[PDB]
Formats: sequence, C-alpha cells, structure tokens
Amino acid sequence: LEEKNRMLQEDPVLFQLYKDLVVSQVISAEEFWANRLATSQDIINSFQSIRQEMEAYTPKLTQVLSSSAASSTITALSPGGALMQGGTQQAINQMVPNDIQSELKHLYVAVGELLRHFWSCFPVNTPFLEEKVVKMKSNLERFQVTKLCPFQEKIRRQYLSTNLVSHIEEMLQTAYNKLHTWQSRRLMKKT
Amino acid sequence: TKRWEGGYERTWEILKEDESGSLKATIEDILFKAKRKRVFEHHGQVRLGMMRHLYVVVDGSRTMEDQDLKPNRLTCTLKLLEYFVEEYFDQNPISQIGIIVTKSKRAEKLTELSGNPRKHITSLKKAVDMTCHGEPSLYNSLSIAMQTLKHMPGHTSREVLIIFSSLTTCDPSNIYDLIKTLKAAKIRVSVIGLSAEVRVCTVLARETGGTYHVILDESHYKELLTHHVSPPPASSSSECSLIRMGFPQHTIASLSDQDAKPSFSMAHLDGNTEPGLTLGGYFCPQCRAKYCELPVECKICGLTLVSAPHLARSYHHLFPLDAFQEIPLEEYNGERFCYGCQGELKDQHVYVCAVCQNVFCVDCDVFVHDSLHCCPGCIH
Amino acid sequence: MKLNVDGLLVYFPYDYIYPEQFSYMRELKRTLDAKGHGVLEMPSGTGKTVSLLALIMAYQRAYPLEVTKLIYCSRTVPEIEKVIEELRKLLNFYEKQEGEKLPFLGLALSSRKNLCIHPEVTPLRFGKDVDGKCHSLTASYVRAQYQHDTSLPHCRFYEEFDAHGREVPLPAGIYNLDDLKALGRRQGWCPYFLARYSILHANVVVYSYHYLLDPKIADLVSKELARKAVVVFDEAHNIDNVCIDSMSVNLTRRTLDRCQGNLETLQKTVLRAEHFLGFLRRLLEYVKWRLRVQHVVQESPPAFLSGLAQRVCIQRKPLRFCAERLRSLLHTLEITDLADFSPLTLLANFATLVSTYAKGFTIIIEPFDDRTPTIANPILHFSCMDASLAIKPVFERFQSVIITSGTLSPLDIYPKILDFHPVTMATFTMTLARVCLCPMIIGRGNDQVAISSKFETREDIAVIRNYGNLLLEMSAVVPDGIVAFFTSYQYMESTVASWYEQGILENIQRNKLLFIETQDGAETSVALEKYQEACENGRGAILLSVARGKVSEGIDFVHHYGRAVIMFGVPYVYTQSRILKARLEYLRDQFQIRENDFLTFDAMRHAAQCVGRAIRGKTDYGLMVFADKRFARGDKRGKLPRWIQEHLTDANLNLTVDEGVQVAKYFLRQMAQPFHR
Ligand code: SF4
Ligand SMILES: [Zn+2]
Ligand SMILES: [Zn+2]
Ligand SMILES: [Zn+2]
Repeated sequence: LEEKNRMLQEDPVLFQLYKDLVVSQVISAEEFWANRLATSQDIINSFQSIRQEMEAYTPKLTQVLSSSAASSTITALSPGGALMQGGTQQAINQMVPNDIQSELKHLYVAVGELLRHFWSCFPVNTPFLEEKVVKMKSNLERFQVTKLCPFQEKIRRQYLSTNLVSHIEEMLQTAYNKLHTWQSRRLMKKT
Repeated sequence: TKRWEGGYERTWEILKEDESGSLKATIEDILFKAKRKRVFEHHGQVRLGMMRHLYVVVDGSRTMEDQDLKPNRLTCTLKLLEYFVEEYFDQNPISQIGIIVTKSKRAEKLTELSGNPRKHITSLKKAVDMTCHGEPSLYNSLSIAMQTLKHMPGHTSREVLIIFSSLTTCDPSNIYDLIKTLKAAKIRVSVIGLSAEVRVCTVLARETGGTYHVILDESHYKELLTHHVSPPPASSSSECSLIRMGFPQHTIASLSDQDAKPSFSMAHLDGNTEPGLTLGGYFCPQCRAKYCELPVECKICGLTLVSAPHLARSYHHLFPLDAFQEIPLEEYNGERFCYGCQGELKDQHVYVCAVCQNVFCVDCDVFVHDSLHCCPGCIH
Repeated sequence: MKLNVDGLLVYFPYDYIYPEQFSYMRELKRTLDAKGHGVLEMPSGTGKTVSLLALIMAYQRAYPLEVTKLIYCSRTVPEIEKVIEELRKLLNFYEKQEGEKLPFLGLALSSRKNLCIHPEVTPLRFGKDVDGKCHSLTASYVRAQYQHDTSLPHCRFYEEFDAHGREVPLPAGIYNLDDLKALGRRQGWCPYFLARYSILHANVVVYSYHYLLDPKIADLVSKELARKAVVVFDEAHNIDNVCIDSMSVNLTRRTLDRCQGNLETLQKTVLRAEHFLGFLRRLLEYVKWRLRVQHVVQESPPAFLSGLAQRVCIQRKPLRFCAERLRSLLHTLEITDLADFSPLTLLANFATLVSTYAKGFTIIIEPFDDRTPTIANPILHFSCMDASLAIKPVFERFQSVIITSGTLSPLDIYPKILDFHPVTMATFTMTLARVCLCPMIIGRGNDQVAISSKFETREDIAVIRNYGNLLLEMSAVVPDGIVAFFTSYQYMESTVASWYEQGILENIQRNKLLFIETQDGAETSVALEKYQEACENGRGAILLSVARGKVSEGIDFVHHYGRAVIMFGVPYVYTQSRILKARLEYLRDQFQIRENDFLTFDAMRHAAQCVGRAIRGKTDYGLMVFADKRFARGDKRGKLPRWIQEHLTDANLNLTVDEGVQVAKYFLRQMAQPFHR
C-alpha cells in the first residue's frame, strides 16, 4: 500500500489516470498494476471514333477559354476558395479550450496504452490470451462509456466544430473490427 | 636501373599531320576520349547490404575536456557523431542506432536502439552540456550492448562502435571473458581512439573481427566515421529473414471535406509543450496511429513504418544496367538520330543496347549508365 | 636467402635483409679475415644471433681449417635456449633448402642441477649440494667398488655410459639441454657426462660466462679444445663487473662458524697427509683476529702474507699446495656430501688467490651492516681491482674474441679498462620505416627549477614535487605501463613517502596502478606478474624500480609493455663501502682513467642498459625520457649508444615538462598508424 501510493504521488498524471480507470470501475487495480510491472469491342470502336474525330483537327481560339470560365477558375483559386480553403481549423490553438485539450490528451494517452496492450496480446497463440483480449475489450468499452460519452456531451454543449472524437472512434472501431475478424477466424478454424 | 635514367619521354609525338590540318581530327579524338571518365557506377563498392544494429559508445571522462580538437574533444566528437548518424541513416534504410555514454566507471544508455534520426540528434545536442567526470568503463558498456543485442535476430549484423578518449578503463571483472562471450555472440566491435594505441582495444577489435583506428586530426576522424558508414557485405542467402513493416501514406486533412479530423501525434504527446494537433500526417496502416516523422517504428502495434522511395532508391544495384556495345558511326546501317535525345549522330562511335537495339549518343549513354540506370528503349 | 659477401655466399633463413645486418656481416667477415679481436655494437637483441650463426657457418664451410670451435657465451639460461632454438631453425632451413645433412654437433652446457635425471636430487633447492651428492653417488671410488657390485644406492647412469656411451658418437644433430636429458634417460646415461665426452667431437657449443671467466672451471671445461677458435660475448656491456666478481670473495661470521663446526668432524673422521692435517687447524685464528679487532679498514695485499707469516710463521709455498690438495686429500677421506664443507673450500681458494694474485688486488675489512652497523659484523672481502686478470686466459688462447652488446657507446674505454687491442671500432644504428623511439631529456620543470637528482637536493621539496607532477601528467598520455628507474632504494622510498604525504600520489593511482620492486625475489616476481596482467587490459600500470637492481636486466619490456621508460636522475653508484674508490685509484694510477670520466661512463652505461630494453623487435616502439638536467651536458650525451644519438635532436634537450608531454602525445599519436615490412 505504502509502496503503491508513492508511485502515484510522483506522477499525478498517472494518479489521475489511476482514478479514471480504477475508481470509475473501468479496470481493476489488480490488472492496472499487472501491466505496469476493359469492356468489349466498344473500346476499339471508341478508339476508331476518336481517331476519325482527330483526323480532321483545326486549332481554335474562342472555344479554349471564356470569361465565365476564367472568373470561376479565379474564384476557385482565390483565397477562401475550394482549392484555397483558408479555414483549416482557424484558431484550433485557441479553439476547444486547453482545459478540454488536456482531457483530450489524457484520453489519447489512455487509449494508446490500452491499444498497445491489445496489440501486444495480439496475435493470440495461446488460450490464455483469449480471455485477456476479451478483458481488454471490456475495459476499452467501459473507458469509452465513462469518459468519451461525457466528453462528447461536453463537446456538443460547447458546439466545437472540430471532430476530435472522430479519430478516437476510428482507432476504437478499427480495434473492434480487428477483434471481431479474429474471432470469426477462430470460429472458422474450429469448423 | 631507374625509370627516369633512361630516355626522356616525348609526349608530343602523338600528334601527326598528313593533310596540313589534320590536327582537328586529333583534337576531336582527344575531346572524345576526355569523356567517359567514370566506371558507370556512382559507388562501385558494396552492391548490397544488411540490417545493422549499431551501438555508439562515447567516453565521458575528464579526458574529454582536453582541447586537442577545438574547442574540446566532447563537442567535436558529438558534432561528428551527429554527422555520422545523419549519413548512416541516409545510406541505411532499416538500420538502428543506440547510444551509450560511459562515465564514472558506469555506463548509461543515453538513447534506445531505434531508427529515428531526430531523437538521436536531439539527445546528442542535449548531451553537449554534460559534466565530464570519473573514468570510462568498457566492461559495463560492452555488457549493456551485449545484453541489448543478445536477443536480436541472427540475420541482422550486430555492430558496436566505441569512441575511446581516455587511455584507462576500470573493469569490475575480467574483460577477456566478456570478449570471448562477444565472439560467441558474433558481435562486431570497432574502436576509434583519440590519444594513442591501447592494447585492450586492439585485442578486442582483432578478436571480434572489427577494426581499430587512432585519430590523427579532425579530418582523419571524419574519414574514419565515413568509412564506418558503409554497410558490411552480406551473404547471398542466410535464412528466412523478413520483417512485417507498413507503408503509411502521407494523408493530409483539408477542411473542404467532411473528414477533416485533427489528431495529436504519438511522438509529440510525450513532449512537455503542447503536442502539435495538425490536420494530418502519416497514419499507421495497422492501428491508424498518427506520426509526423519517418522512419519511425509504431508505438502502439509495434509495426515498422518506412518510406517506399527510400527502400526503392537502392533497387538499381540489384539490376545494374548492362554496358552498351560501342559501334563506329560508319558501320551502323540505320537511323542517325539518338533514340534518347533525338539529336543528330555525328560522333565517331554510336552505342547500341543489346536488348532493344536502339541508338544512343555518348552523352545519352553516360546519362543512362550514371543517373537514369535504365535503358529508355527497354522501358517501352 | 643467399647473400653474396665479397668472397663467399651465405644462406640466410630470412629472405629480407636489413642494411644493418649486411654491414654487420661485412664487418664480422673483415674481423675474421683479420685474425684479431674486436668489439661490436648492435641495437637489436633479436636478429643479431641469426646473422652471427649464419656467418659462422658460412666461414666454417669456406675455411674449415681456420675455424674449428665456436663459443657463444651469454648471460643466463634463457639466452642459451633461445640461441639454441635459433640455431635449430637455421639448421632446419639449411636442410630444407639443400637436402643433405651435415656432421655438425651443437650442445648447450649448464649446471649439474639443470642437467640431471635422478628424481632424488631435483626437488631440493641446494645448488651447492647437488654437485656434492653427484660426486658421492658416482666417482673414482664408486667405479672401483662397482667391480664387486656392492649393494648400495648409487647413481648408475655413468656405469652404463662408460660401457655403452663412450663408443657411439653423435656426428650429426644439434641437441638442446632437454634433448640431452631425453637422450640420457632413454640411454640410461648422464647428460653431463655425455656432454663432456661429446664436446671434443663438436662444431659449436654455448654456455654461460662462469664457465670461462672463473679459472677453477674454465681449465676443466676448456683446456685443449681448439688452439684457433672464435669466441663471442653477446650482451656483454657489463663484462668488467662479472670479471671483477669472478675473483671476488666475502667472509662473515657464518663462514668461520661453519668451518669451526666442521673441522671437529673432519678431525674425527681423520683419527679413524699430515702435512695439511695440522696445517689447516691453526689457519682460522689468524682471520678471526680481525673479528676481535675494532678497526675501520686494513689494506695490505702484499703485506697480508707477511703478517700471516708472523702470527703463526708459515711459509708462503705450502699455500700453493692447498688447491691441488682438494682433489687429492678429500677423495681419500670419502666425504659423504659437500654440505657443511663449502666454506672450507672457499677459504683454501682465498688463501691460494692471495698467495698467487696480489699485484692488482686489495684486502678490505668493513665493520658495517645495513640498519645494524656495529653489533658484530667484520666482513672481509678480497675484492678484485683489475678486469684484465679474468680476460687474459681467453685473449691468449683465442684469436678473434668479439665483445658485442646493445650498449657499447664509448669504444675507447673498453680497450683500456681491460688489456685489449681492437681493430674494429664499429657501431650500427637500426633503421625502420618510422622512428621507433623518441628519446628526450627533460630539464627544469614548470617552475623553471632543475629536477636534477643531486645529492644535496635529494630532500628538496621542489624537485620531488616536480618529479611527481611529471609522473602524473606523463601517466595520462602514454598508456598500458610506464617503467621508471630511480637512483637507489633509499631515494626511491624517500620519494614515494613524500608523494604519499602530499595529495599527489592519489592522482597517479587513479590513472595507473603503482607497483614497487623490492629485494624479495618472490615479491618482485608476483609484482611483475600482476603488473603484466594489469597492462594486458586497459587499466595500465607503473613499475617503479632501481637501475642497479636484478629486475633491470632480468626482464625485457617488449612492445605493449612499458611504452615509456623514465630515468629519474643520473644513476650514480654509492661512493661508500671503500670499494669503488679503490678501483678508481687503481684505474687512475694504472690505466690513467679519470675518476669523473669512469663514474660518468658507469652511470650512462647503466642508464642506457636499463632504457634500451623497451625496443625488442622491428615493430616494437617506445618512449624514453631522462628527468635530469645533467643529461643535457654533452659529456653524458656522448656516452649514449649511437643508435639513440641520432634520434636525440638538439630541439628537446632542456625542454620543460609540458612541452615534453606534448612531444610524447604527438609521437604516440603519429606512431599508432599502420606501417610495411
Ligand atoms: S651422474 Fe648425472 S644423473 Fe647421476 S647424479 Fe650426477 S648429474 Fe645426476
Ligand atoms: Zn500501428
Ligand atoms: Zn542522345
Ligand atoms: Zn535497351
């Protein structure tokens, strides 16, 4: 107990993570410190058609460009246009206040650690690891429900335009899909 | 007898005249002979390589405070080590570098064995303001290097480089037993001393198969490092050696699309300052982890992220371009336009590829053999 | 290969020949054709022996009548075995390049302890009793009594050699000492006896100086072997010292006590000829009279016999019959063993010497001892004064005696120290692709104060501090071993005590390990072993010793051992004991040798001998420094061997410690690069 307490005190970030994972019932303290220690002849027909069309070729001047086309191209290339999109998270350094940013970084670190444990468990070569991956998935789901859902609610309340949760969802969805695919393979191997 | 005590050389007898003006043909021949001064190979040395896990051991004793190399040994050594790391990572795509510093009869692993160039350079720059105290310990440094490299795969060439400034080393135990263990571990050890020759370093280099050298000046130091840059020759086929590595595409994000997803970089998350939450970067093909630098092994799934052009840049050595057959212009009964540059063929010799039987002038042949490394006709 | 000298072709095992070796062969051929003596000087211990043996063999092949027997006397047994194996390699090369054998015999001679097969005498460590036990086991009386086949333990190697080994010769095959022992044990013969029987029918033979300089054994080992023969004394820079010690004896309380203890037993055996029985009894009291006399010194080489003929009134003639008595009376008494008997023999030898040789000698008595000067210790030593006495029997019996060593820089003092007529005056300096040695003389230190080892400044604090600073900052530039030589043990211990008193010796300790050479043989051996094992790895070490010590010449500092050799002051022998001064006076009034000149010659000879052992082999390299301004004077630089003079530039003759360290750093940095052959 005394030895365990001093480790948390030296790293408050880990202490905050320890509370966010153990007190919130996401993971057990036993598992917490365990890890720490082409087509048909129509193509030839089209080729012949274009050959005949370009057989009688004459240069043109007016048809090459028009005032409307040039204006549209300039508008597209003007600052703030489609190709010149000037927003690109205008003030993301000051958007989504740093109080949320610190929480986002903590969530990123926690998700990275959990996924690192999951991928270290992968590939599953022994039946012992099968339960461990299921426990990791359960811990991931509990952490998501505990933190990301309030995080999403806070983001929606403040109406932040950045899709910060989207990347976290992408990694979690990828991990879930990989686990489901591996389980499907495991079922197929037993057939 | 002597070569210079015989007859005086008359080099001007080469030129001759038969039509009172044929010297133009002779000078044209001289100009033609002036070209093709290369062996049609940019390197001409080792045509292959092997993955190297190189460990650099740096002395941190009081002898590094000596001012033999301005301003002192430590600063010049660190600068040349930064240059060596840059060049080594440039010429070795999938190699790894670890750094160990010996001080006060102990060894500290300054940087983990990895392929990131920026991390090593940052650590070296941080180490400039270290404190030089105590005496070096070769035994501890070699023990740490062996322990780290003991579990490495056999196909990789395990190499250890020691920069030994002090002439004295404190060994807690016998060192020759450690040398025998290293020999059994097939670990190559090379030492570049600074002051003078030391018996133990020479014995270690001889037994481990490495090379021992002594620095004369900064230029000699740089030459020795450059010599150490080159990879060792590799056998034709050793084992089933392969590696699972990904090729992360550099997908940036734009706010024009609805998939503009900011993400903090894994490398930047460990920094004290606010990590760069850029629009996009390099996404891991396996776990979609975001990284800014390459080549960097993935922190999450352990996959190796490498850039395909870096690997492909050395592919021309595997399939070198055959030398074209030199044929005089008169004897070639065909087109008189170069197939590569469309220029008129006026030189006395025309080069014809053995595969596509095209025509290339001297300049185009040199360009193909030196830079292009591929025959334009064979591509078609 | 086949070197074509002006009138001969000589086969050489090594294809490549250095110019120094060729010039040495030229000079040696000139000397052999000159039919006279000479002196040589070479800088390499190795490579001289092969050239010497090759030229000797070529000369014997060309002129069998001119040269018949060869002697290669050396200092110790390792030199004997290495020259024997070198001769074996040369013979193997000749056999493989020629295809036919030659009737040449080569054997090595040593003490009876070295050549013996009885397991009952090998384990003991008594060199004075092995010969006595060998004589007791087999002798003339043993041979006489063997006719009746007495059932008693005795040596039987001779009893088989005299009937089987005196008929079969050994015309071909050079045999080493181990080879001789193996042949003797397989044939049941004594190696010494077969060596004695085989020297007459032999081509070459090697042994130590003691078998020629000592007259008591040279006559027995070399009487009529060859009137026209060639002898060479390799590594004989200290030939004068061993010649002096050959006719030098010492007397103490132990000798007289042993004599008085054993004379009672001798009389008891006798009572179980008469001209000596009563003669020997009263000789002891004349020399014991000086024991009870408390006088400083008595010198009377001619008048000693006069005084002997007064207390007891004995004629001088019967003394000359003492030595010939040893082989006559003693064998009649059937001495069981020579134990408790050697002092009696040495007293007779001393009496014969003083009766015969008294023209250039001196009798010295000293009532002094180390740390216990006056309790009871009158030591009488009949120290010799002229080195010519031990060298006449070899100059008058040989034709081309050659004296060569690594340090014979003054070629004008050796011909006058001992009666000699050189015709060579030849010196050679080795050359390589790079300068393998960087001698330099360090004068004043960083404080601009001389670091001379002057007697009046031995206790000076400044010079000791400068020496310590030099040894400290020098220890950090030259790695894996530095060999330092001091003037004397007293000065060495007084210097290290002062260094320990200050906080300076710890700085040297944290760089290199310090090892101190002492008088104990076992302690010195273990210190040398641990120094070698510490220099094997990167720890590095310092070996502190004295120039006039058994460790100075007992070991050779080959490459990677002692890259730097430091001379802390000019090593001057102590003027006390009233022995050096007698020799100085004799040389002054006889050979017209200046006292200061001879002292400087001896000091520089010892310094060069102890500094030239760091270069053994062409690939070997080393640093040599002299920490004394007195070396800077030309009178001492000129005494250095020629192969070191040319590398001692005038730029570094009085440079301070810092510039000397810089020069050492540059030399070591530039000498580490690869060189080709
Ligand atoms: S005769 Fe020879 S073997 Fe016998 S004891 Fe003497 S030395 Fe030894
Ligand atoms: Zn990954
Ligand atoms: Zn062209
Ligand atoms: Zn082609």
